[PDB]
This record gives sequence, structure tokens and C-alpha cells, in this order.
Amino acid sequence: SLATFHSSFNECDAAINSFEEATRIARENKDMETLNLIMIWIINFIEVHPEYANRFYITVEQIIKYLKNSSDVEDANIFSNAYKFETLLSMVKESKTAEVSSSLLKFMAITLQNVPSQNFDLFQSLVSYEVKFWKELGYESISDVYEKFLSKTSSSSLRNYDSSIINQDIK
Amino acid sequence: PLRYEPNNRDFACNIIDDLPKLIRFVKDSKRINIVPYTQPNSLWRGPDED
Repeated sequence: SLATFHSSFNECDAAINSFEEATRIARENKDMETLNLIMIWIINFIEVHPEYANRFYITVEQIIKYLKNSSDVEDANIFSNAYKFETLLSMVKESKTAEVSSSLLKFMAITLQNVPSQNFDLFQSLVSYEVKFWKELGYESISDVYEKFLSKTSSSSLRNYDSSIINQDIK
Repeated sequence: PLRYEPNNRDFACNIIDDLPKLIRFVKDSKRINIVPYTQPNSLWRGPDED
């Protein structure tokens, strides 16, 4: 939470130091379930600030490989989180569209299968990726349908509070 | 038979192939099963193994 708070004020580097000692504390508790929570926070932070990927002690690809084969039960939302990170990385890595479509397909199917209304954060993220994805392909007609589902001024956690105002201003 | 040879002047790339192929829902007596989608006339038009 303190790490989120620093990332909220763009402190970034101070948030980095805050996060490292969280890893050490998790090990002493020797509890597995919290490690999933700490790992999921990593990429969420790096999603906002991709320029910090090299500084972490674990590369982003290691997490995706780890969380894809995490388990078959007691995950629910982890796999939904897992694949969206792969989709974002796959887009940035300018991979072939066939793989990107498949990777987004996995995350789309898993997110909608469970309750999407309750998981409001991920559902918005799906819309943002899909709108972005289809806009890059040049089919605004598809993007037009999905953008009506994108929530404005909702923004997300750990990314400031006036970011929505700024984003609206840029358009 | 159509012969659509690759030409540099043809930039009309295809995206339907990149998109994953659809499937079908057919339910048997035991349960509801999942099969790959085939066009209704695709059985006599499909690419021959031969």
C-alpha cells in the first residue's frame, strides 16, 4: 500500500525500495498465497511504468511462465490477470497478429466466463486492450462498439488521481 | 481452381486467417459437446486429403 502510494505520486524510485523489503517479509511468513499477491502487484506496477522492467529482480517473462502453470484450482482471477500481461507484452513485442489474437482470446474468454461486473477493474482493462488492439489494426468500427463500454474518470489504482483529467485533456 | 500467386503490388493482406477459427455447439444424448466449426457445404468443398 505504501508502495502504491509512492507510485501514486510518481515517486517511482522510492516505491521501488519500498517493494523489495516486501519480498523478504513474504519469505519469512513462509505462506504461499501472499506470493501470488506480491507477484501480481509487480507487473501492475510495471504496466504503468514499463521503463522500470530492468530494475526488478525478476523479469516480466518469468512471471508469465510461472503464473500460467501456477495451479488448476484456488486461482479464479490469477489466470485472468496472467494472460492480459502476456497480451500487453505480445503487442509491445510486435509479435505476429495470429499469436496476439490468440493471447487476447485466452484472456477474453477467462475474464467473461466468471462475473465481469464484480471484477470491474479487469473488465475495464479488457476494453482498453481490445480498443487499442483493434484500433492498431485500423478497424474503428469494431473499436467504436467497445469504446462505449470504456469507463471514463474511473482510471485505476496506483496511478495518480488526476490522470483521468489529463487523459481527457490530451484528446 | 484459383491461382493467387504472391505479388508485391498486392498489399491486400488477410486477417481472417490470423483470427482463430470459430467452433460449433452440438449436444448429444449424453452431454453438450464442442466441435470445430465446418461450413454446411464445406464437407464436399473442403481441401481434399487426396
